[PDB]
Amino acid sequence: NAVEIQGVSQRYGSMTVLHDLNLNLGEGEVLGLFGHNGAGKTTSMKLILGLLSPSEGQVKVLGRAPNDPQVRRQLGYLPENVTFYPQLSGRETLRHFARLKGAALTQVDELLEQVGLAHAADRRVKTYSKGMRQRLGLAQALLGEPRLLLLDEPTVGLDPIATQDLYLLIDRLRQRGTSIILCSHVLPGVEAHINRAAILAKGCLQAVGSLSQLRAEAGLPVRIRASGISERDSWLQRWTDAGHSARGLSESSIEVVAVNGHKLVLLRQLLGEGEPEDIEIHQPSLEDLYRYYMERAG
Amino acid sequence: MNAVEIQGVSQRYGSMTVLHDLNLNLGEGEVLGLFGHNGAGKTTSMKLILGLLSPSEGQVKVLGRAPNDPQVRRQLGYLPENVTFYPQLSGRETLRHFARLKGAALTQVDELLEQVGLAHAADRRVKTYSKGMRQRLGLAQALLGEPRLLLLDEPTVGLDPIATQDLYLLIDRLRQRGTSIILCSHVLPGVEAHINRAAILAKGCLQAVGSLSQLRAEAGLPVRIRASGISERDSWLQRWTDAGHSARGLSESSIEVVAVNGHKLVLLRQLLGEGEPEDIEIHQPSLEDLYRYYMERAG
Amino acid sequence: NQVWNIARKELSDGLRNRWLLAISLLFAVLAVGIAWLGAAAIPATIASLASLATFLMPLIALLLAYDAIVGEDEGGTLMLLLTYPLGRGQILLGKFVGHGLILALAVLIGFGCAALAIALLVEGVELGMLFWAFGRFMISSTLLGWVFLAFAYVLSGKVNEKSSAAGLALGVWFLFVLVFDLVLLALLVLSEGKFNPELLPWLLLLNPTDIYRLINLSLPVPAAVLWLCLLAWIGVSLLLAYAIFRRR
Amino acid sequence: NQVWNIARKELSDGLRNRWLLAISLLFAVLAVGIAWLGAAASSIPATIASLASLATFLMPLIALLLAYDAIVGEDEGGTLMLLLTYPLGRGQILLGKFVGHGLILALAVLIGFGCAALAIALLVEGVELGMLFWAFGRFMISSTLLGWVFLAFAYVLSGKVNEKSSAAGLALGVWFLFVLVFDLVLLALLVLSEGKFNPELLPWLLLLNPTDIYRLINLSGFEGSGSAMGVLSLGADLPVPAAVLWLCLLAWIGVSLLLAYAIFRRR
Amino acid sequence: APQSITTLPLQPDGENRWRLPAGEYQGQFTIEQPMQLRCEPGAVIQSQGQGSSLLISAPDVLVEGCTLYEWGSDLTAMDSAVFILPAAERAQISNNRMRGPGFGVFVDGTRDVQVIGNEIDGDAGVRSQDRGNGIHLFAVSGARVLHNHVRNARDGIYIDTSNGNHLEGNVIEDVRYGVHYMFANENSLIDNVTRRTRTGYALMQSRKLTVTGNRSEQDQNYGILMNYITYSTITGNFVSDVQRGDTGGDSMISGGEGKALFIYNSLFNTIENNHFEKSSLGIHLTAGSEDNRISGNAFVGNQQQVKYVASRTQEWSVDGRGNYWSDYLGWDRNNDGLGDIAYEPNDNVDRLLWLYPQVRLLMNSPSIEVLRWVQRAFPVIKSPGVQDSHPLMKLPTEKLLT
Ligand SMILES: [Mg+2]
Repeated sequence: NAVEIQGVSQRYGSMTVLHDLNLNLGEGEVLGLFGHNGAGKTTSMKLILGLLSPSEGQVKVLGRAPNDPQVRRQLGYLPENVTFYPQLSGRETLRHFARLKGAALTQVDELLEQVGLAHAADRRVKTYSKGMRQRLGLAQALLGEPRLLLLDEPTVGLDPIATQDLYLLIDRLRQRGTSIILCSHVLPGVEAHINRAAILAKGCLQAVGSLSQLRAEAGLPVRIRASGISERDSWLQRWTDAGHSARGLSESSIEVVAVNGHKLVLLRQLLGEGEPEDIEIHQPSLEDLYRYYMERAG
Repeated sequence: MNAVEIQGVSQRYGSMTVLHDLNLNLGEGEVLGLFGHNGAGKTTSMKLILGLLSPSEGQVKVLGRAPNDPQVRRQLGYLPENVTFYPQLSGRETLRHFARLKGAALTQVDELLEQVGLAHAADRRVKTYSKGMRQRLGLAQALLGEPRLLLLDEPTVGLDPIATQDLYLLIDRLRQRGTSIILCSHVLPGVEAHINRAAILAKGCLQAVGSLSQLRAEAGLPVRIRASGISERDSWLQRWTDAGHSARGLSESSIEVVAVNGHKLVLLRQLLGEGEPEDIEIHQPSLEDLYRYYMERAG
Repeated sequence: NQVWNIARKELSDGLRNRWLLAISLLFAVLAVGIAWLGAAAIPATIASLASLATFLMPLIALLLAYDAIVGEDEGGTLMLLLTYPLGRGQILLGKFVGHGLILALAVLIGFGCAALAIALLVEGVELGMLFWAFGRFMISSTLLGWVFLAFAYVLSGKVNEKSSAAGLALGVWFLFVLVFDLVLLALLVLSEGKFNPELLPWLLLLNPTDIYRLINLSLPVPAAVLWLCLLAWIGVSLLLAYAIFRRR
Repeated sequence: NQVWNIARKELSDGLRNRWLLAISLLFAVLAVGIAWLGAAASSIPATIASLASLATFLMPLIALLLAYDAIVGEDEGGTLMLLLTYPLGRGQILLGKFVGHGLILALAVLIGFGCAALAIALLVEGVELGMLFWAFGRFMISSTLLGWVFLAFAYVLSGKVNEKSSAAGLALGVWFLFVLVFDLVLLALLVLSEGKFNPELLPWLLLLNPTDIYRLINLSGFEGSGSAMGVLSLGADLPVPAAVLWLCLLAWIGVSLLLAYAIFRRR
Repeated sequence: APQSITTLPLQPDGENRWRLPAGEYQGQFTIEQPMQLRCEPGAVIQSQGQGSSLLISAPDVLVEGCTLYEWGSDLTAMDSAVFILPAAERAQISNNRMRGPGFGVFVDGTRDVQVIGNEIDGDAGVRSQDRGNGIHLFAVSGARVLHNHVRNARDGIYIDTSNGNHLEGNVIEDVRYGVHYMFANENSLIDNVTRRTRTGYALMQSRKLTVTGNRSEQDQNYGILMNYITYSTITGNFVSDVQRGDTGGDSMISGGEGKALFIYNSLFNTIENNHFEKSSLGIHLTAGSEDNRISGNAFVGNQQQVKYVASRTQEWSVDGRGNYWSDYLGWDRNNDGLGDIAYEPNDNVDRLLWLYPQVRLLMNSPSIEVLRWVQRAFPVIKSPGVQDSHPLMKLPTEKLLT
């Protein structure tokens, strides 16, 4: 129960840019905020970090004040795009944040090998790529046993080998008891590692809870994609019956949106009898869940 | 009438041959995805489609011509990565300026501004734009005139998945009109629904080119047979061990089998008949683990 | 022609530069404030205006075009523009037309209000000589600015970052205004046995700021060579800038 | 303490600025050159008025090159929003930057006026070492204070502005206004009025310019002539002693640092 | 060569006083008796062009009202119009008209001679190298020469080794030198006006003399040239618009750019209350001529005020009062007549121009405009010049323009 935002109706400029979000976050859950880059997502991101005052509402980060200096040793925040200090080194930058956060200086060597930045340490940050600074930006976030991470688009501009390795670092931190908030926009792929999503739009927090909780709260068309089929154009005429918008993208690249009452027996219409090769059943994913919840806000 | 016929190029700078025996052949309507590192594997071949470089020991043939003929680039869109335009200029004025260079009609700038969705932010400065707002601006100059070949170097970085799915809707409108495009992306999940033929290449050579069914048939990767509520977990764990398949002990009455996808047709026959199940999902090997396998296949 | 289609950008981008409009207002106020203290208090006040436009018209030209080539490379538009139907010559010559008409207007706000401050504060200035002595002044101040435009295209194409382009544009401004003539004076007062002082009226021809003043101070050479040598400073350095721009 | 932990960064980040090390070696190669030309000509009140004018053109320049991107250089660099989520305040990442950039100016003028003193004691034979140490000790502990004014000036124009390319325009504007425009505005007010505007108010406008309070401290005993001073010849009409001129130099720090903190508190 | 008694003089009074009637005469004439001869205005005593026309050898002669014409031109045999012998002491030459190509009034060895109110038109065709002197004075003590009018002679009023004599109120126009002085110790000259002259006042090697109230209007290349004058006094002189030119002969001077005052090896002299107006050079101070009282002048309108090619300091203010400078951009807080800041008329780059004339091409450069500001900011590179503490704020010579 680390982050407990309750009843915050946050305004500035008499705009009321955030309205009545009740965002509880557990002690091991990996939350994901998925709002736009408007005043919806980043105001709640600024509020958890304690650099904003919550107008008409309490914020209990780690059961204490959001701006108290004892809880800021237990936070780690990866910002959006950070060219840190272009004349400083790799180690001396990370040594500088170790003295600020009060962490041990022996942690700085074992974070530059936990994150793969031992080959390019002790070099200038102006000689770093965009992906290398994210490796540096993660390295200060894991500093001084952080009980609450906060990653704001942690894997943009990053190699997919390093992206897959970053989430295994994230899944290591979930078992240790450190709640992580992914303020991200790279939504295909991130739903394999979060625990509860939180889609918010126009200030109001629309939906919250796990992925199975979101599909129970929102009936979505289950997507049935299929390529390499013995038939070519039959599925675009046979499978338009029960609200199935059968659409292809090649001679056989047919996606099928079943109405989730036929989620077990339309596969019996295909794989029970019928000869396909590349069968692909998805669930209602993150994006179509995100697409349904944004249009509900209008 | 293939759009891009890369016929045996060997690109080199010093002793480093930064591109070794690449041989691509892009069709007249395909959506091809170049995936690789940020370094000189992808970004030299992307510069070689354009007239920015020259084939050191090969040749390239864009639209049946050399890539530096001016009649080619009058019908060749391009959107680069991380471009920030002229920040003191305007949104409508920059696209009015790029229309004057490409030989496009000035009446085409008003449809292209609203097709990418920039009418709310046109006649405002480019310095007060987002990262995602500039990407819609840089897309809209790539559609200037009637382009026959695009090169969308990372079009979805910093974009909301409404506008990302809107972008591929513009792609599927474009490739059905007869405009074969090229993706040079790093973000792999989400793009595989519209890639007509992937083109994963590592640092040295060209690793793999084919359709998504053509890669998974060649590169043997496990399919993901994940079920829930068949009868119980252990009551149908027996069929995968008897037929020889790696099966996982999932949560409760739920069965995950990372099968070898050869028997996965006949593994799904007798599973489905007695099977009740509440919620399954069969995942083929994606673009990501295919890229993960082909990276480890070459170093 | 696409040499004008990229020139209309540089007018629209140059006239919204906040750094230029601050200096061009300060150039236009100081051109009145020199002309105010030269009439109430004509070759004596047009020479002090020549020392003003030797300070600021190289500085105005280097403020415009230090980020012409490398500012588009850091912005990413330079690699995009070469994939358009555009040669590398038409980008450079089109920027030279676009940045050229900016400081061809900055002397019309600079000296257009300075020559008005002379024709209305002398009361008997004999304006038939004024509009020819300022016609030789406004034309030669543009040609001085067009040299440093071509000097800025040389230093932009060589560097790879926008921060080190201003470190060279400050270095070109220091060297060609007030370091080349200080080592001309140091060759006089510290060397006398091996320095012929008759060679020094010819050594001003290696400096476009010096050729700018010699056609506002009217000399072993005539006037017509100095006009053809000021235009020669444009033509070599633009050809040098195109040779550097073809090696990016 | 957290004020030193962020001072140790700026002490190790400003010294890697190659633009800093050029114009702090330029301050060193000019302070030796003025004191050698002051030794070859003899001219004692001219070598004080030339060193105090050298540190008028350069110690605001080294201070404004250091600290123009102290607040907005971290804001547009992304690392300022990160720093507020560390156990810090906005008063500690400003006073720490003032201590961190202040020890550079305390070291950039100890190299400059340090070699200026060794180019007199090793050059002028038989000079009074007591008068040399006191006059050049007064140059050391007052060119830091002039530097710390323009350091605190740069924190005012960094917290108020929001772009580093536009912050350099204001830092160039403050360097032009206080050094060589206020000396020319006061000159043109005295020339065009022929000294008959105000015979009692005009020396008090020197206290509204910290470069002129800096010049009035070092030219206290070394007055000599009048044309070796210029517009600093109005200091004879100031009835304040020399100790108040020290206190108006510290008051130029503390008002423009509390203004620098109140601007940064609503950043 | 006849005598003055060989004419027809009608005596008005029998006390050696004569009156010559109207009518022309011919030839040279000689005065050997103390005859106070006057003349009617139609007494055109025209010689034929040879010899001294009116030689005077007797003391106490009041020559008055003659009109002399066309004497000789042998400057070596000294063909004058009025020759006055050393034995002709206390001669008065009052209100006479002379026109002829040689010496006008050649006196030598005389005492208390009075040359008053004459109009001496020298020549029109000779090249200002053989026109002869206007009022030549050769070692005379007492010579009261007052309010004459010398025009188009050679070197004006030449004076050689004459000790005590006054030159009061005489106008000298279009001559080579205005007033020439050669070894005239303890002299004096008041209120003279010199116009359009290749040197207004030649002061060569003459000590202890008083030069007061004199005027120089539009002379060429040398306003007041002082060579080797000691313990002198220069009070109230008005030197205006010394334009450039050349003397044409280059005998004792050289060509100049136009100097209102040229001090050459003059050690001690008081130069006060003058007015040097609209010249190219206000004052040229040579290196040998140092440490003299120069205070209270008005250096207005000059293109360059002081030329002092040296590195020695030169204070220009005795008793705390200095000079008025037109380009003095200074203030006056405590309301006295004096300025508050001192005025250096010369930079270091203003003396590189004198040493090297090729710096005139660089004189409009920004680096020179930087170097003019670097001297005003850094006084260590300021060479010790010709400054004056407390310069004047207003014009002190409000009466000399009248
Ligand atoms: Mg006074």
